Amino acid sequence: KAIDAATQTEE
Amino acid sequence: KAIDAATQTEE
Amino acid sequence: DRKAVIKNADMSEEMQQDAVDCATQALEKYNIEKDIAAYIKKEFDKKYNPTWHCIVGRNFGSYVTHETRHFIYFYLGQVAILLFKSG
Amino acid sequence: DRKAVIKNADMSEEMQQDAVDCATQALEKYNIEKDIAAYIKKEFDKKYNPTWHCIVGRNFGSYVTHETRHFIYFYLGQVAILLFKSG
Repeated sequence: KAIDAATQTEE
Repeated sequence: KAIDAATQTEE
Repeated sequence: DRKAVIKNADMSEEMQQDAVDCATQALEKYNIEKDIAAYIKKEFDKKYNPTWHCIVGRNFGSYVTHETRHFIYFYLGQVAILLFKSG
Repeated sequence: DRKAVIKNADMSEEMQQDAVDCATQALEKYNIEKDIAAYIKKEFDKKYNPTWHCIVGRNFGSYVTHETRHFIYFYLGQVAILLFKSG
């Protein structure tokens, strides 16, 4: 099973 | 076939 | 417009060009790096089959394992873009 | 020492702790982000089986597709670390 994930740094 | 790769930003 | 500088590629010329084009569309539409990355990833999943992963940023290093012929690392303007399929 | 702040995890508590520990070892040894990333990736390949990918940096966004229960995104001090297995 696979899931999309997004991340974004604070800076 | 799989290859390791490294990257580094200039800044 | 923005200057494309391909730094490291394991990828056909055509697909490298599609990567630059997709990133240019993404930057035209979005300002936030994760949204830029999402546009590129999703377009590459459609054009070149899943499963792609994309990182967009001005300061990062990476160590990844990619499928042969499915890796590019390039700048478009001042932002660096890593796009690859996993091995 | 450095403050760990887990931002988003799909991962067992034990494995999250091993991620923080590995990143702390990596930062003790290396200053360059790609080398930090390489240490973490390689250790996770050994501890938790291949195939892991790691991004380390102060400015980036990402959009990736990961195996369930094999994803963490966290800060250790001022550096952000993304570590995952692909789906």
